[PDB]
Amino acid sequence: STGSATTTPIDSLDDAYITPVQIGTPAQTLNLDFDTGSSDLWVFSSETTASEVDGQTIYTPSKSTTAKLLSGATWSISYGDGSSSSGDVYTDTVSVGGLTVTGQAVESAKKVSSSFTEDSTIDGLLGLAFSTLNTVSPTQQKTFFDNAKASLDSPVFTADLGYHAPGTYNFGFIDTTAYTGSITYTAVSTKQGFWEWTSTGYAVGSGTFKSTSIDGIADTGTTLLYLPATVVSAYWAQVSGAKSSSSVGGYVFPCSATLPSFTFGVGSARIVIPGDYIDFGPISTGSSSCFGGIQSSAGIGINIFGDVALKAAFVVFNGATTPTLGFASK
Repeated sequence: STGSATTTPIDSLDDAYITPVQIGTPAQTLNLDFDTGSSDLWVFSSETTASEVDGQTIYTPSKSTTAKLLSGATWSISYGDGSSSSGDVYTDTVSVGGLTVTGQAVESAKKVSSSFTEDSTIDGLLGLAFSTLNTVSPTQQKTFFDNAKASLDSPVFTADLGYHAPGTYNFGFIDTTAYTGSITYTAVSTKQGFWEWTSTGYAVGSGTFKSTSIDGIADTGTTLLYLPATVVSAYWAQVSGAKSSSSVGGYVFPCSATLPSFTFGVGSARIVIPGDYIDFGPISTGSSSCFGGIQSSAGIGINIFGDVALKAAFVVFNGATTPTLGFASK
């Protein structure tokens, strides 16, 4: 089997991407944030504290003839950005782009933190990291990909995120028309539960490539590119007037600037992030100070190849017995 679904930016900055997911019988379609940095499929629901729902579409398990309470199971998750959610668990039928999993754990939120409430466009998350990170207790549950894998034509999924435009998540096949050149594959460590890999270096604009190992994670659920302070300083030094602002919480730059590109290495291959991908717009409405899309990972504890990086590539998440990651230009 295979599946193919369009993923759409939630706003004009590409702050996140939503993908429609069918849950239950009859189908209830929710727009979920596909997150290769976590491993829970959770949704706003009829069980969510009413004051914490503000415009989201909810899953109502009582209206699904295939929903079953997973007795005794609870979940609770906290994300890198400080947000969180928790609740109980159903199993139900879940379909993405024509690919169906029966008996998928659907984690129903009883509580969500303010940032989730405040974002009316995201109805929940669909985790695509390794199932070892799944938070369901006392019996850990599998991700949608893990459940689908054996049925897929090939045990892979691909992320093709757009810049200021829709893109695609495919399951079970590689669309050879969706990228240019070849796909370069690189080793993955699953020891921390992430799609963790090592970039071979970077360049800023038309500058020379610096060969240096940068361990980090491929994370579709993180907006920005978080890299070591040395790398980030070298980038922003090429932008007149750019500075790190403790009050804003990262590097800012004059909105009048033209930003240089940023290149990262995948083996001997190179992925180029155009400068415009690095512009996240005014820090507050009407400001002429703009927020940068490349930020320091210092104090995160890990480098993160988030959407800013991934959207410059066609990315293969290869879930073979020994997982690997592939990157192509597009």
